[PDB]
Amino acid sequence: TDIDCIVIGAGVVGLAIARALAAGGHEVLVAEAAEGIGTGTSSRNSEVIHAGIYYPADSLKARLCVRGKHLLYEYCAARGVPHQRLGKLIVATSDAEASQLDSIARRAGANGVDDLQHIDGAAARRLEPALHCTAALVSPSTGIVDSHALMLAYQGDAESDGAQLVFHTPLIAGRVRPEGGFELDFGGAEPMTLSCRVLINAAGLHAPGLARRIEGIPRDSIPPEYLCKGSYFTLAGRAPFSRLIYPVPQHAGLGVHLTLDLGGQAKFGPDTEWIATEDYTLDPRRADVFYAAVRSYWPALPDGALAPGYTGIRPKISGPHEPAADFAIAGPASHGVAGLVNLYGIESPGLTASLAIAEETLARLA
Amino acid sequence: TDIDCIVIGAGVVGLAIARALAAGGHEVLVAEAAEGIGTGTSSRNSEVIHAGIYYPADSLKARLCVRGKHLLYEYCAARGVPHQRLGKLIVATSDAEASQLDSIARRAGANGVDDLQHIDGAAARRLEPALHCTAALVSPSTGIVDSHALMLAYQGDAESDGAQLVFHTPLIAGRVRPEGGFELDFGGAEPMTLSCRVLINAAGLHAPGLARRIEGIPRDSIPPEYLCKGSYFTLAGRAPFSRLIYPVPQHAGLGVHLTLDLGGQAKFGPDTEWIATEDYTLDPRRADVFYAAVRSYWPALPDGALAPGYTGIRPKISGPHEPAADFAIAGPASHGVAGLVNLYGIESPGLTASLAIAEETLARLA
Ligand SMILES: Cc1cc2nc3c(=O)[nH]c(=O)nc-3n(C[C@H](O)[C@H](O)[C@H](O)COP(=O)(O)OP(=O)(O)OC[C@H]3O[C@@H](n4cnc5c(N)ncnc54)[C@H](O)[C@@H]3O)c2cc1C
Ligand SMILES: Cc1cc2nc3c(=O)[nH]c(=O)nc-3n(C[C@H](O)[C@H](O)[C@H](O)COP(=O)(O)OP(=O)(O)OC[C@H]3O[C@@H](n4cnc5c(N)ncnc54)[C@H](O)[C@@H]3O)c2cc1C
Repeated sequence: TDIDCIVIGAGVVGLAIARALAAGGHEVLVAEAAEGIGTGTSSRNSEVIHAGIYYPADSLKARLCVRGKHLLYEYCAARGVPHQRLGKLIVATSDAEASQLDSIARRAGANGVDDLQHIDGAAARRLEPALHCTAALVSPSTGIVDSHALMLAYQGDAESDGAQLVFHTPLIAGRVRPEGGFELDFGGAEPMTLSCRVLINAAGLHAPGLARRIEGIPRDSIPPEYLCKGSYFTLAGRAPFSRLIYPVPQHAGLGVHLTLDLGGQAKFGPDTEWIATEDYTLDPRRADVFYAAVRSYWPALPDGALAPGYTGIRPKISGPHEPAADFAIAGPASHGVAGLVNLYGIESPGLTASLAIAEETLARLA
Repeated sequence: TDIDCIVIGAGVVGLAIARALAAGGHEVLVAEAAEGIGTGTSSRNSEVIHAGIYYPADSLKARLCVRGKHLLYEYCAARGVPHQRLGKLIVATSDAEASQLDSIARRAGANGVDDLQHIDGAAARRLEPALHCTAALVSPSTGIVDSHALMLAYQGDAESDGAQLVFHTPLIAGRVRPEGGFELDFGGAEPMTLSCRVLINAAGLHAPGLARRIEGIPRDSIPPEYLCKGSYFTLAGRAPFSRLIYPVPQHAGLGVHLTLDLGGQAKFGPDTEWIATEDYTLDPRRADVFYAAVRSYWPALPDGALAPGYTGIRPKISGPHEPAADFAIAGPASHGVAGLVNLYGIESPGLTASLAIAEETLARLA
């Protein structure tokens, strides 16, 4: 018999969607190619709860980041998911950069982020004794979250509403059925075929390629699949700052974020590296260029202190010389396929936006 | 513009093409994402020089395997590339399988493979004392090759004719210029954009995805990109057979090949496992089902003797329930794009066919 809804991918976004579908009374099967939940791009990010500052007005990134932030802070408090509203400084390290702050704060305001504080460098140093900057914007609503815990929590909720998750179960090929619904061929060690009424393609890095593997999805609707890797490095011995530090959006060349984990340890990154294949191997040498970038706002960074961290890969749907694409949530109104939502290019701030992306997917599926 | 011919991929097929274009007088640049040559599917295969036996009549696999074999044996002998014409038995392990051998031999003959010997089980045992079968076909032209040495030889040839190879240089995005030629965005330590007159996409597992990242290549022309992994297990010590041993194609369930390397060690596999992502991790549990399959023809396979080997992934352009697609060699006559050849689905016997694939690529380019 048909399963009602199949969600492909058990990342944070796939799980938020499964959770929403199951809460709506639908039978849900989540198929994940990996051996567990949240091993993918949901385990290789900064884990920052973003405020919604610099996304373009009315973009999905802007709307879903701000809505998602509110839903997520409430969810974390309600469910006891570890998180901290520790705040962030966007720091200007030259007079030219300091001049950029006013417009950045106005963009945030227009997105519904109305708590930014514009302060001078001396004020910023009062807040953060180790910090060297010309001026800053304080973003008090920016936080951090344990994304693994968040994933498990979404999973728990969905299961409580009858969802079933099946691991090491890769979707290989599918077809839109003439009569409606989908027929799906799964691979791995135990290949099998299942059919369903609703299909959610939340496959992340692989969503566009996977859509191309489903007969009946228009090929002109599917974006190209690019990969933009990011590497993080860690700092042993407890952090020099109590808030996240971000250079200005338009900072020239490499902008190194200083972020914090829940245990209080600082990490640096991610950088940007366009690559041809899905390769998570950490190149420790990529830290070399971090030093001068970080020392612009934290000159006390010691030599050799940037220890190997980890990598992630962003799902890109536009190329290295194009302006960044918005999130793509493609439902029947754009591709013409009843019962299908493809999600493409859910890079940052996808974790922050996750519960809002779930809302929007259901809205579009309708 | 910058560059006459650019070849994407330094696997055995990309190198054969680069060698042919350079020999034809073209300035050639080969761009490879990895650090050296042949680190892709060209490093994870059986290394068998196939005879041309079972491929569909008039297919590219049939024609290029047979032509390729003759060119390859000549090349190896002329240049000193290590190889062995060891021969192969196709073995029937039941009365029903034995009844299939005549039609297999007829197919081979139609493909231009005229040297198969149809013999009984006793005769087969005289050749291979450890074999248990009802009947067999001997394929004396089947062999094995040192594929790394082969690729180094191809590279040397191309370089002798002016070719340049650049590594850690992934092609990220590109576009077809309306006036002809291509503009290509490369990553790596120093990202750069280059233009060229001729573009050969020999990107293997990623060829279809890469084609989709080149604006101007008709999207309907580009097949889906599937991945079909295969696992191998090795046998420590003395090999039981002096020829390769293949069960008949229509063998029920898993057919396990027994092949030999140039050092005389036996290995078993590969199996078939359709997967979602490029993961080469060997799962030792996959050997469990090999035992019964191998024992159909080598019942003396000892308990526990299947040691972890390695895996490879086949580039597929048709799905698990479709007939195996032919090699894809997609020039201007098919997609309309001047100076472009895309190679897709170059799985086995692509190593054997490599020099013939290069011939066909140049023919189709022109
Ligand atoms: C370096 C980096 C830093 C980031 N930092 C932040 C941040 O600080 N704050 C923030 O809000 N966001 C951040 N993000 C974004 C956030 O990490 C992602 O938006 C989020 O994890 C995406 O989750 P997802 O479910 O869409 O994708 P994924 O976690 O990638 O899940 C997709 C799943 O699909 C599975 N899959 C793929 N193909 C198949 C198939 N054929 N069959 C079955 N399963 C399949 C995969 O195994 C995977 O588990 C960052 C992203 C990156 C890359
Ligand atoms: C398990 C297995 C066993 C096999 N056994 C046999 C056999 O016994 N006999 C036989 O004849 N054939 C066999 N084959 C087939 C043979 O291995 C292949 O046909 C051959 O290796 C393919 O070579 P290639 O150059 O097309 O691909 P590859 O070797 O995969 O080369 C593609 C190259 O492109 C590069 N690349 C990808 N994307 C980019 C990018 N965007 N930019 C720059 N570079 C990029 C990759 O890094 C890679 O090096 C086997 C195949 C498999 C999977």
